[PDB]
Amino acid sequence: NLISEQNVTVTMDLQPVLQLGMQGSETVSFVFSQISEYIGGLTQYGAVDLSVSSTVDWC
Amino acid sequence: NLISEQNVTVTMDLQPVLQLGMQGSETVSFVFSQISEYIGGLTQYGAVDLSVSSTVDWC
Repeated sequence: NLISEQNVTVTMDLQPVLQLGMQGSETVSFVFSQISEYIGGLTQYGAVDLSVSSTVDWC
Repeated sequence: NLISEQNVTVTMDLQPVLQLGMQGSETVSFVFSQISEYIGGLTQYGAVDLSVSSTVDWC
C-alpha cells in the first residue's frame, strides 16, 4: 500500500486552573464608636461572597 | 499545592468611648428668699444622677 503522509503533533496543555472570585470589598472595617458596639460586638453579614471554579478536587 | 487566594484586610478601630450621662436639669437655681434659707442654707438632694460607661479604667 503505497502512501504519502503528513503528520501533525497535537500538544494538549492541561493546566490546573483554580479560580476563586469574590464579590465583597477588599477592606472590611470595624469602627467601634458606641458603647453598645463594644458591649454587643460588631457583626457584618455577607461581607464576602466566594464563587469557585476548579479543574481538580479542591479544599 | 497550587492555590488561588483572595485576601481581605480587617481594620478594627478601637476608639476610647467615654460616656457620661446625667438625668438632672442643666441649670440648678438657688433662690434665697426667706430668712431661714439664709440662716440654715439651701440643700437639693439628687440634683444630678451620673451614669457612667467607659472602655478603659476611669476616674
